Amino acid sequence: SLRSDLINALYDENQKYDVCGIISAEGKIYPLGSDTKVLSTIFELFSRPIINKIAEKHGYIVEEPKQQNHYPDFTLYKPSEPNKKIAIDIATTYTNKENEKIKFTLGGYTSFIRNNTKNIVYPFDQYIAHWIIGYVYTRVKSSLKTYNINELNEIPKPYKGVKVFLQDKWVIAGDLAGSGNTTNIGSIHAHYKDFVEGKGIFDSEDEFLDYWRNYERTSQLRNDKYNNISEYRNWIYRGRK
Amino acid sequence: SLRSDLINALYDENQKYDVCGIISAEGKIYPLGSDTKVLSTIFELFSRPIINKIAEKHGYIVEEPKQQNHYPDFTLYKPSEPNKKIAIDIATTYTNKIKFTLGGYTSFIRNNTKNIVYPFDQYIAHWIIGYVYTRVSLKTYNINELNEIPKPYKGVKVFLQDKWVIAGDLAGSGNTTNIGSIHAHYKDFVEGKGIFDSEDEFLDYWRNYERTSQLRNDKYNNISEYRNWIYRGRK
DNA sequence: AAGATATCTT
DNA sequence: CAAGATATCT
Ligand SMILES: [Mn+2]
Ligand SMILES: [Mn+2]
Ligand SMILES: [Mn+2]
Ligand SMILES: [Mn+2]
Ligand SMILES: [Mn+2]
Ligand SMILES: [Mn+2]
Repeated sequence: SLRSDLINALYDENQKYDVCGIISAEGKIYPLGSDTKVLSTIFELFSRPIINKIAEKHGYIVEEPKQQNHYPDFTLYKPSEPNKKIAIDIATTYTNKENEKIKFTLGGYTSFIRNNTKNIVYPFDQYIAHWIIGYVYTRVKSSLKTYNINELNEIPKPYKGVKVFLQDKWVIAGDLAGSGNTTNIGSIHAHYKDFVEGKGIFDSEDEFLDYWRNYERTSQLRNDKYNNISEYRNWIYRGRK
Repeated sequence: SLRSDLINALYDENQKYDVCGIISAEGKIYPLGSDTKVLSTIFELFSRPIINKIAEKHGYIVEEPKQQNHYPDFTLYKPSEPNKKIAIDIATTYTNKIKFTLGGYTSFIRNNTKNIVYPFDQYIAHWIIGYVYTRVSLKTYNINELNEIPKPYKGVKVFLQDKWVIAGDLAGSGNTTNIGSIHAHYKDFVEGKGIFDSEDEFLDYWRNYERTSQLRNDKYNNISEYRNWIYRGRK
């Protein structure tokens, strides 16, 4: 499938290459900084041609948002089925020590999830799948000078334990918010193999959704409705009260 | 000065070089995506070597934060007087007049040590390196094809200016409460034709700006109403 | 104006 | 954790 091949290929590409800098037309290279955003940006640019290569080997077109603040990074679809779109987002986190537990921010829970068309490239109901390509690395100077193409193997790299997975968003979604004032779904908090294997907390994609479409924006209010999965099934069990 | 040399070095670098992709140690290059999370990341790293070089030429230690949501990008300071620190932040925006976002108005400026590398009272200057550009491929390239790689921008312009001089009176962001710069012409930022009469005024004004339009309306919404408020005894 | 896009600190 | 920081756009 498109899926087994995308992960095999991102997987393979990660094993074979190491981004070490950004380069200019003239050939001068500038090392990578350490802070998180440099790396999310980079893993994302890293994924892009791979995603496109596999997509067209299977015949799907790939459309990135033509506008900012719009989900998802990549919209895949066969013209044959415009209502079977596939959303692919990139999510990244770090580790201070290899193989420790991790969590990601999975996107807003108050735009397209509640409003079919807010901040999303196509209406929400035209997608049948929402995948997350997740990157995990261990955060790790000669990083402040520039280099030339002949010194590529000695440029210091801001990280080292890079791992990559591809999994359905509802599947690794957790029950606590991933951020506050920017209202993001939080993923589970767990080791890398738990993301690869699907050991999430929802029973289904409808439960993930119903949960996030009714979770209050603050602890205040979550006091009265529900604040985690157990309470939320108690509230459902009672009649949504 | 440290200032005029950094300014001249950044103009020069900007002029001579065009960032066009990220490169791997095996020699494979990935082109640049379009959204902004990308350009700000790239200009910031593009700025790194120049800042550490001009700083060293002047006797300053350069320092970045460990914790990632901590201002400023660069803290410059001579070892001998750790108490006169210089803050350098990078801010970017696109052109099709421009406005930038300039950082929070509720963290360190109101409470001396929040989200900041060194207590706010230890910095005696806050500079903004501003990058503006005009907003214009899914395969990979090799070192020989550098000039074939599409660039998501055209015509970058860089300026260096004190954060207070270019600060405006309208929030530059809502839920992330950012100070907004003036909304003007690039020349204006270079020439420093701001609206505050002093940095004392810019800081008192953002230290006391309210979060929502509602509350702001009972206090002030712009520099005019703020100068009225001062006249009423801050009430 | 307010709240989206990503993820980290406290 | 929950809340609010990092940048900057609609
Ligand atoms: Mn994207
Ligand atoms: Mn994304
Ligand atoms: Mn829209
Ligand atoms: Mn930085
Ligand atoms: Mn900054
Ligand atoms: Mn701190």
